[PDB]
Amino acid sequence: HMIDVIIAGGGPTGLMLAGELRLHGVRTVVLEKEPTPNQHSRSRGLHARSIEVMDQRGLLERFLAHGEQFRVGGFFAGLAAEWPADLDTAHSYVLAIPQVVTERLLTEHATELGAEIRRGCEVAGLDQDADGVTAELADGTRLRARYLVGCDGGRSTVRRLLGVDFPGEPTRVETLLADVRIDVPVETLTAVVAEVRKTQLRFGAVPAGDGFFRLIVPAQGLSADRAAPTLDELKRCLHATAGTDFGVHSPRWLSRFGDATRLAERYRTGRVLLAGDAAHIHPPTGGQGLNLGIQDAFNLGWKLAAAIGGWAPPDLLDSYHDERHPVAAEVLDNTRAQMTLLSLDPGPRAVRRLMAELVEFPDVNRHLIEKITAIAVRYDLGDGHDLVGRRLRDIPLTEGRLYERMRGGRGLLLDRTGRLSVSGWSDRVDHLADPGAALDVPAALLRPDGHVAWVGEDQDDLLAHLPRWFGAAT
Amino acid sequence: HMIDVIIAGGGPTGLMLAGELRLHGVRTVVLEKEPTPNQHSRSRGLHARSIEVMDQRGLLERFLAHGEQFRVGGFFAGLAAEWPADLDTAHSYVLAIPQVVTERLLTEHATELGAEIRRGCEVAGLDQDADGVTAELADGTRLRARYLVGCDGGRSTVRRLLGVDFPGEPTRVETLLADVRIDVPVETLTAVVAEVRKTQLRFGAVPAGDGFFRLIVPAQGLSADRAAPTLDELKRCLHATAGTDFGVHSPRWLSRFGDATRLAERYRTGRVLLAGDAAHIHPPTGGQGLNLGIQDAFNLGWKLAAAIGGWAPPDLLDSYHDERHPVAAEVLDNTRAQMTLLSLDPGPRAVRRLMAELVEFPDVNRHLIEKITAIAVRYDLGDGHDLVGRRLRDIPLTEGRLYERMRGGRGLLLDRTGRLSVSGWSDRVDHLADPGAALDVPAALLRPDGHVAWVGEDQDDLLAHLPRWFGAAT
Ligand SMILES: Cc1cc2nc3c(=O)[nH]c(=O)nc-3n(C[C@H](O)[C@H](O)[C@H](O)COP(=O)(O)OP(=O)(O)OC[C@H]3O[C@@H](n4cnc5c(N)ncnc54)[C@H](O)[C@@H]3O)c2cc1C
Ligand SMILES: Cc1cc2nc3c(=O)[nH]c(=O)nc-3n(C[C@H](O)[C@H](O)[C@H](O)COP(=O)(O)OP(=O)(O)OC[C@H]3O[C@@H](n4cnc5c(N)ncnc54)[C@H](O)[C@@H]3O)c2cc1C
Repeated sequence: HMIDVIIAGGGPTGLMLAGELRLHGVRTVVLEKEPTPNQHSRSRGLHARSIEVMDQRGLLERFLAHGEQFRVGGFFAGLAAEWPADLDTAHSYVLAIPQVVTERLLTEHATELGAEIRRGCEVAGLDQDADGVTAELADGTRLRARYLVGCDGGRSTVRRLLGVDFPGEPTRVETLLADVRIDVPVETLTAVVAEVRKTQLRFGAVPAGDGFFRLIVPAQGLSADRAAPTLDELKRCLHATAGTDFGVHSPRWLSRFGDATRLAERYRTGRVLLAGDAAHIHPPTGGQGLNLGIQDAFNLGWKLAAAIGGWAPPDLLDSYHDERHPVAAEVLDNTRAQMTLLSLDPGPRAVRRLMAELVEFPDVNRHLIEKITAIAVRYDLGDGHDLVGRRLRDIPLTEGRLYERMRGGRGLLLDRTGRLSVSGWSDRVDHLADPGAALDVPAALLRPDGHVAWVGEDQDDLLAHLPRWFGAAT
Repeated sequence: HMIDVIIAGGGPTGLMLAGELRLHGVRTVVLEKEPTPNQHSRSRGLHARSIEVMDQRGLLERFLAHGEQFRVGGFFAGLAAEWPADLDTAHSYVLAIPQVVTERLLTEHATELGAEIRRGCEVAGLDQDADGVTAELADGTRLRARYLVGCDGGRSTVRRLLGVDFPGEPTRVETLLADVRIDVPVETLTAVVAEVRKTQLRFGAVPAGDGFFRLIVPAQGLSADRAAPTLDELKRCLHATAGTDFGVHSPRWLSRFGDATRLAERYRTGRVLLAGDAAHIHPPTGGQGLNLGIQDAFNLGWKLAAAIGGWAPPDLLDSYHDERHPVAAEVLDNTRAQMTLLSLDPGPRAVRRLMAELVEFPDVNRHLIEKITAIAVRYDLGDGHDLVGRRLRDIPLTEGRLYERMRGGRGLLLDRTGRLSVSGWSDRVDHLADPGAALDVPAALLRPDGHVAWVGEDQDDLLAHLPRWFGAAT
């Protein structure tokens, strides 16, 4: 019938959201401005919680088929350190996979599930009322739906049109990124990079396989125009930072970015929501935007589908803002911390030497990696038990593993007591009755995003907790 | 006969040095510029390694009689945190004692041991040759000795006259200190301080008992003259930082200081040495200068006495620079780290929030406190064994404790094997033959400063190690 949800923007956030909505029959149209997929790959991989999320939906096998697992140092502000031996996840690794391939994989999955991706379609305006949202496209055509989600990136058109304030710290430091060929061998390049880095940690060089290299080099001041830089400006900035320009020539990508950290004041404005870079910006350098955007979509999907299905309780959609807005605030702040630790100044450099001492302690190294990989996220769901609000890691069952049972994106009561029941909610919550499950609690109610809503062994207590995330008994 | 050592400056460094030299019969003259002891107290106490040092020389009882032990939070960059439960010392506390009382106690001890303190005597010039040093005093009188130690503070006359370069980071931030009366009650003062501190961590207020308060408040810019500030400038800086000047009036101390960190390039220039603030400056805010200066004197004393006694091996005096110059470098750097963690800027403030998370880990809290209390100092004495180069904490003996045997300031072989011997060195090294001593090594050779020179059980190995710190067998 009518479109249920329109998603502005077909990046990883919107695509992951499209997939989550299609698990529940939601008619979903992604409006993506560009007529062909973008080929400039941003992130080089995925962290554990994103890896876990893919596995909960059955996508990890294809992700591992298109990537390489590794466990090396340096993921927090570039501080080299052994991989934490006791990270609290069954997916304790980093998945090296270009974001272009991540976007392809999410596009194929969204399409195979029946999301309608429309390329060449730019949202230019919106008009919402009590029953839905009309998106106005740049060619004058109009689309109606029940909800509209702005997943349209850091310069979100939806955010601007809503007037949602974007407070934070403005850009004070700019950085250039170029994918260019060089007139010197690779060995010369990497030797100079290793040397410059001892002074200037913001400089970096990563080969792509085809003789192109990705160069990251500080800009000279801020720019008046905030536009893309020219090859000559790249040479100016390379000369100042490294002494040589390595004969950079024939760019295939020239870009600029700032260290601004901004956070949308409201993730929800009536029937219109924001997710991903549309809801928060922060530097690509030490940022986590790809993971953060995917996990915004993972938080919002089942809740918005519940709204469409008619069973969402009255505060459910608002729990999206209430849970994900604090998470982004902490990512933004921790990324500011990391940028400082990369600074040239003698003060920050002294702090960096201290941090290097501290990361030799396993519980520091574990603390920093669990933070940035997002496995440590805890929503405040108002209970004392430590598990409540955290995502439950994958655990062995009698046969199989917990994440194998989550592919429908529904709720899950993991019950070892042999006694509890979610009858009245079975259409929304499965009953995983397995006393051999390797979890040292009597039972735990898991929301569709894997976050623990409740731990206990009393049926009446279980019943009192169900309506909050799963609505009324039917 | 002739003066053996002249000490320029009668601060805690020079006084502690005077005491260490008098343990060995060294004729010692302290030339102190001021005619009467200074009554402005700087440090408010002593940290564990300084406490340990006093106990090794039998002074702890009088220090504890004039001070209060406490174990609270906040000693590293003001980060509140429980006292580390497993600090690796028998003296695991902080000793609150005004530095004026510390200076009195060290003066009485130096005098009771026969050091000659001469007040009103300002070193103005020096002339050294192959056999000694002549100090020229500001009134034209001249004094000859074998060695001269500049313990004359951060603007050392001896350092300047030697031409020893003082490299480091210059002052970029100034701070005011005032001991003043206020026109508001104490409760009003502390409430405003608690509030301002949430923004500006460099602000502080500490009562003295007599209705005077010590105020620490950022200066406005740098000063052209670098002189003492006026009451009006204090009001200007208080108004800018806290909104009110609390009716400050009738100062009894007005002062300014900068955050410069400088380190003398050579602790020794022929027969002239530097110790304490004469060899290194760094901010009083997060600094450790009182402890650091006392422990410089503790390193130099027995070595300089060995030179006077005629048995010092050829490199012994140079080991003073080689051991204490790296220690000061790390104190200076760690103090820069702490100053950054107190900064107003959003970057440093983000790093501070991270550090607050990390200090909740016991091994972080222990690491930071053991660093600043100096118990973690390890000289590179070229051995693999972890104890070698570290000071040995106080340990129970069969009866009594190790530090009770160190009051002569001589070497000590702690021997549990029942077999070793320092015969040939007995005048310089005592033999503590106690198999019940609570140390899980066969034996350890301790230098007169308590630092472990050697761990083993083989007599021939013990013999090969003695000459390095104790000279030739007699
Ligand atoms: C150089 C670089 C390196 C990075 N490295 C990492 C990393 O290592 N780890 C990490 O976690 N993150 C990293 N990131 C961040 C990550 O790339 C972004 O956070 C991620 O792309 C966010 O996805 P998104 O779907 O929210 O938004 P985007 O990918 O920006 O996509 C939004 C989509 O909206 C479309 N669009 C825009 N306006 C409209 C409109 N009006 N109508 C319709 N469609 C519209 C755009 O065409 C685009 O396809 C990096 C980013 C960069 C630039
Ligand atoms: C406000 C403040 C707070 C501090 N708080 C702490 C703290 O909490 N913890 C800590 O560890 N440290 C602290 N310190 C640092 C500590 O006070 C100094 O490091 C300590 O005084 C160093 O002692 P010193 O003997 O080397 O030098 P100084 O105490 O400076 O003494 C040198 C002496 O030389 C004399 N003199 C100078 N020139 C001559 C000359 N030409 N001839 C003869 N005599 C001369 C001076 O009169 C003086 O008595 C603080 C310092 C200040 C100012």
